[PDB]
Amino acid sequence: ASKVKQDMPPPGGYGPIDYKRNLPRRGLSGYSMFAVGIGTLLFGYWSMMKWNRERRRLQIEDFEARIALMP
Amino acid sequence: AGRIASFLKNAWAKEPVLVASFAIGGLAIILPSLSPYTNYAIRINRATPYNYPVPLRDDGNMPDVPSHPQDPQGPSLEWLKNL
Ligand SMILES: CCCCCCCC/C=C\CCCCCCCC(=O)O[C@H](COC(=O)CCCCCCC/C=C/CCCCCCCC)COP(=O)(O)OCCN
Repeated sequence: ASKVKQDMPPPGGYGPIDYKRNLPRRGLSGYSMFAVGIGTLLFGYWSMMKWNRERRRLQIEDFEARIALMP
Repeated sequence: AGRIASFLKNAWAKEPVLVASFAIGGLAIILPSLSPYTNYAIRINRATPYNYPVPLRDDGNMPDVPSHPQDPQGPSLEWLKNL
């Protein structure tokens, strides 16, 4: 006298299954990104300004060495 | 006063690339005319000795011309090393 055994869902039911789209925001604001970009640009401009002025002075020194050696 | 603001808003909403290009180009045009460092750049370019400085024949009444490179007379580059 064996009872019926068959593939059935568990008593109660199965757990919920997600189906809706899940695309989070995961980002900053436009103002923040623009601000960081401009800040990086300004820092780079300042550094290159100092470096290029120093390079101009070094080139002047090299040219003076050449001038002293020319005669 | 009110039309230009709406036009700029529409342009920023629709063509941000063109707005950025026009802003950057306008800044490139205007800013050099309002900067005190343009004269300094001209002076730096003038300070570079590409050719030999030919000496002058001492005629006897040129006080401002130096007789030695280390003499106090002549152009000074002290403004440059502090820049
Ligand atoms: C003052 C200095 C100017 C000179 C420097 C400029 C540097 C280079 C930039 C110019 C390069 C040539 C650009 C070509 C012009 C494009 C004209 C055009 O036809 O654009 C239209 C669109 O219309 C427009 O012209 C865009 C809006 C208006 C132009 C952009 C804004 C104008 C200037 C804004 C910046 C000014 C200063 C910033 C203000 C700061 C806030 C106070 C294209 O649309 P479609 O191809 O038909 O699209 C089809 C698909 N839907």
